[PDB]
Amino acid sequence: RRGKPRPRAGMFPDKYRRVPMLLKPQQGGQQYFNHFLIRSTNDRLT
Amino acid sequence: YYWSRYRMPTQMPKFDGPAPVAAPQSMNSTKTNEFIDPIDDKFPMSIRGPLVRPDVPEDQYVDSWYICTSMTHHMGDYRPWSASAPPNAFRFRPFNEFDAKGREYVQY
Amino acid sequence: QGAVATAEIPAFFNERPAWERPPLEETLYVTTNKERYDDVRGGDIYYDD
Amino acid sequence: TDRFANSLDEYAPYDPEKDSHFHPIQIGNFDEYEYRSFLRFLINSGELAGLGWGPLWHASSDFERKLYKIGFLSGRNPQGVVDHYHQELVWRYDYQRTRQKQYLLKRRMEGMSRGA
Amino acid sequence: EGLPVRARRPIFSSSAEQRIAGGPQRAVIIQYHHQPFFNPEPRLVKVAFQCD
Amino acid sequence: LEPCTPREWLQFSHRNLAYAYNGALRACHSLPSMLLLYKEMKQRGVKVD
Amino acid sequence: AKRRVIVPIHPTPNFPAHFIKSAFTTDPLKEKQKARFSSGGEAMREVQDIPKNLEGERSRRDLASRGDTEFQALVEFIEGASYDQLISGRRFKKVYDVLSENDDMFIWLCHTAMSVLNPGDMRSRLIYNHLRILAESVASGEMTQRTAFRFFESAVRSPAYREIAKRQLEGGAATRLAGISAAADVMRRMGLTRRPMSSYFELYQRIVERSEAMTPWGFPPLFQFEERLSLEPRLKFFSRASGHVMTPHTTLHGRRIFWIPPTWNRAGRFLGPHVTLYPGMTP
Amino acid sequence: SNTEHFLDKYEPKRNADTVADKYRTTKQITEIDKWTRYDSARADNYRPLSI
Amino acid sequence: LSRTITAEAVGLDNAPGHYTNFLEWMGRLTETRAFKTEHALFEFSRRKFNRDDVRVMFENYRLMSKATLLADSADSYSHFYTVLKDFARKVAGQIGVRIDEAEVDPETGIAVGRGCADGEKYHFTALLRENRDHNGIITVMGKPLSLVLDNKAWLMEMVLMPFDEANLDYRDFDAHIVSEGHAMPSIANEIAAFALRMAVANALVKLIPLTRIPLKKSGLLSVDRRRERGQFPGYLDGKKVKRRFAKR
Amino acid sequence: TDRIRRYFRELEAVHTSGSASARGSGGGTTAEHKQQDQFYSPENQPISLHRNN
Amino acid sequence: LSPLEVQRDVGRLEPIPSYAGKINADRSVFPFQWKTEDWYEYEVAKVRNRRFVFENTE
Repeated sequence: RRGKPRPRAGMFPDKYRRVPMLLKPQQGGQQYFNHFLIRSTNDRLT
Repeated sequence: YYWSRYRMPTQMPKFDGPAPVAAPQSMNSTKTNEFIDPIDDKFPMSIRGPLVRPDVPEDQYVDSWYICTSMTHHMGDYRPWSASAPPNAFRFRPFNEFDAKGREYVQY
Repeated sequence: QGAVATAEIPAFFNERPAWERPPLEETLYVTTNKERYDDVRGGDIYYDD
Repeated sequence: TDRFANSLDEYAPYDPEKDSHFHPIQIGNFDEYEYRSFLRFLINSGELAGLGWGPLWHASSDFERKLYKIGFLSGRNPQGVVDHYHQELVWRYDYQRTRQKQYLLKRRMEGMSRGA
Repeated sequence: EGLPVRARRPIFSSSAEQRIAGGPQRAVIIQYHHQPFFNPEPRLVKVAFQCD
Repeated sequence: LEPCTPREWLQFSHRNLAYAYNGALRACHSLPSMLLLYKEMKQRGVKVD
Repeated sequence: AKRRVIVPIHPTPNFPAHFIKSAFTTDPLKEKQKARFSSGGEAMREVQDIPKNLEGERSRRDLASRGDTEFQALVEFIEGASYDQLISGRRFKKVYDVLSENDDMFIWLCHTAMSVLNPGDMRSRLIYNHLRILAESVASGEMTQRTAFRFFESAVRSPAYREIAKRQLEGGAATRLAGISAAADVMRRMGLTRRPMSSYFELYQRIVERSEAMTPWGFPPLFQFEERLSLEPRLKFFSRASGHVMTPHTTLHGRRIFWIPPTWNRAGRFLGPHVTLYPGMTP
Repeated sequence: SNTEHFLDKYEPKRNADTVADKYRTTKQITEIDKWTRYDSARADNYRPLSI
Repeated sequence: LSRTITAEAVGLDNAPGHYTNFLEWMGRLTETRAFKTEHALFEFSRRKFNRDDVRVMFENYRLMSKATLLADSADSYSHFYTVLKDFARKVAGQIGVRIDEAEVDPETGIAVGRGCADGEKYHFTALLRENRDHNGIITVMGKPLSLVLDNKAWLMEMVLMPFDEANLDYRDFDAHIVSEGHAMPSIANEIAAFALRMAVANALVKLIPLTRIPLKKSGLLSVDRRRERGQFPGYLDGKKVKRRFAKR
Repeated sequence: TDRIRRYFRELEAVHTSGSASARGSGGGTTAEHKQQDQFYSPENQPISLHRNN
Repeated sequence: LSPLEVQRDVGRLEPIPSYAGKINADRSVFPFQWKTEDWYEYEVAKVRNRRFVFENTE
């Protein structure tokens, strides 16, 4: 800050500390799971 | 006198004896808080909870003047959440049908 | 114990029950509440004469 | 940033019926048939002309998904359809090619574990 | 529901702003909604008049 | 556990209690010890699976 | 040098003597030092650890109706889950201290079982009585663990002991079963624990954990037992215990149990522990 | 049980039920609430004539 | 039981110290009730539990009468077992997501969710109903979603998302969203969009209860707490920038 | 040692997914497990949990 | 089936909600859509009139 060196990055509280774990990253595409499961089972039988 | 009011009604407890268990006492370089309880903050949160004060509806709490802390406006007494709502209220509620917003827009 | 709050209220709420105290004090005893003239190191600065 | 700079200042309402002697015909948005044929044209014929994803085709999702999503965005309005076809480039939240990739991969590696 | 009640029979006229009230008649409560959001002010009671 | 505080009301549901009771059901090796648990989960309203 | 002149204050109806000498000092090189701590009845009874004396009828009545303290401590910890209280690290400390009251006694016994090659046959009434007596003397503080251990190994067993040991052992290490069954037996027949199993369990457990340690059954002579310098409580041998830039100025700012809560003179911008500044939305 | 359910037949016998719960849970009414110093000090819910 | 039975069918032994018999007996008591109680108390001493185990222990305690205590203080152990039972069962030995019922107005078939961002700036409330005619539309403050978020696709897809994660068709649903926060001429920007998404999603869960499981996993229902820093005179721009510093 | 660990972790992994033939409406996994765990998550099949991909 | 008639619990069979395919669709009822001018006039008017009340009524 004043006439002193800026701290190293890890010396600060987490930038995303207030954003819940589910959000980083978003897991989206839940719609496709079932589809790809049935798909893989049918495949197996083939 | 006008100061006759401000006499001590009872005898104050003497300070007879040593520091209480696990008091802050300070050696060479020691960062010391008289304020923070030594034993109960050092306790892990997963066990005790994030709670500072008993978990109860906040209408029973008032933010104190001049002290940073809260107090009960009925001193020391507590009513559990179950006594705020009607008997057997789902997610204690005025009524079980909807939440706040739901009640309001249904009403609308 | 110590005092949380203080209020001026008439003495007939709590006063030593009639059978504990000496008989009629108004008639048989002349009592003045007064202050000690000396310095008192401890105790009450008002005594009953 | 403005879409409208070349638009007229009018702000005044107009009815074909009272304001002209011609017979009014009413045009709507595309319905799903029109809409489908159209979007198919823009995308696929676009690519064939080399105006679209090309070698990057695995980045954007498949036709169906696009059709459905552009459907929602535009509301089937033709100007809107054109425009969101373009804006499709920047879609952040589409997960499909991701999970499809993931699946294809896992199946390949099960094939390599059945081979070995 | 099921409670015997004497309700002032509402009388319907177009000619009347607001509403018209009439003499009490015997009726049973069909349903009564307590929750302020099912039964806004002024409160209502669905009732079955015994007469007709 | 019956919820006490709102925070607990958020961990609670009948449909999930189903899972719990199913676990406690697969545990028991004899039918008669099961019929008790089932009687309970039937009585206290619980979504059944 | 313009030395500050402080006028002494005399006791007052609201300003008693001890208050004065504790809260006021006339020597102004002693201002602004730090805070001092004291105790009254219960915190003093804890700290000072004055063992009560047996006395006339009330003390014996209180010995009689005493009941189980180990269960009481636990109840009082658990009760912090009641809606109107918190969960206390002090209640847990008291719990802990009652669970471990004996503790080191067990520790001692471990050493007699595992730390001694060839302690004779430990089933025979003789060596058994040695062990019994020494144990009862480690408990009740009559002897130091060091002294009791050095007693135990130097206790009298049988004439020409080594030469009889050459008729059983090669390198002089007997089998440890008799020793453990003995050392559990003593603690059971001595009244050492309120609940019977605890003796056996603790003695067994403490051995099983040490089994995995490098050179498990040997110990440095100085750290093995009570001596002037000791090991830190994690490393003791059979023991039960085996922003970031702004944080020093933050301090108070977490969820913090307090002792004395801060006041407006001593803390400028702090709002109290309960305060949630960046609240989330919850149903 | 009011109506006998058809699954009553297979309900286990009371042998080795020494744990029997209906009797473990049952409390004397004296045990349910304590009279505290708060209760001695309790205000009146009606408005008093003269205190 | 089999083990016990043979152990006592064999009896005493010719081993010198009755060695295999102390083996036997010492082993046997490892599976005893009291031993397990002890193991629990030991793990307890080491702080291996959490709050919930405590409240579980608590309500296990509350269930006893004074008489139950008096009967189980006899063994000097078993009451520790009554209390610690489930903690013990835990040491020596999981609800996924909350599945509710539906909150819906019986008459209007409308459900009501609420999203938010910056705790202040954006509060929205989604009214959601199901359209049997398959023409759905979404509307914000009485205006078509297209115009409100202003044709920027990357904003509107956010509002589309919960219909995807629930594996549903958007055309079967009508939504109108209400602004309860700071109103502004334009709410089109990503933060407000985020809020909108959260709103619609919470509505959808109220309407289709099981749909709550995928949504939650995809982190729609999750609320982030973030705010602009409060205004403040100390900083130049009023927020983050400290004033100029000069060496004396 | 770690080699062994990994070999036998991936092996029974391939017998969780490779045992799926009649698993589609088969007994091998609970109905409630069909309910909760059949969704993409950090332990199941995350997209990437890490920055700089 | 409309999305409200679909059985989404693998484990349970649930009574179809009585509003399922019943409530019909008209822009007039819902979703709410409106002209702006009327919205302005509504709002302003609703602020102006807070104090116009007859408390005492027959």
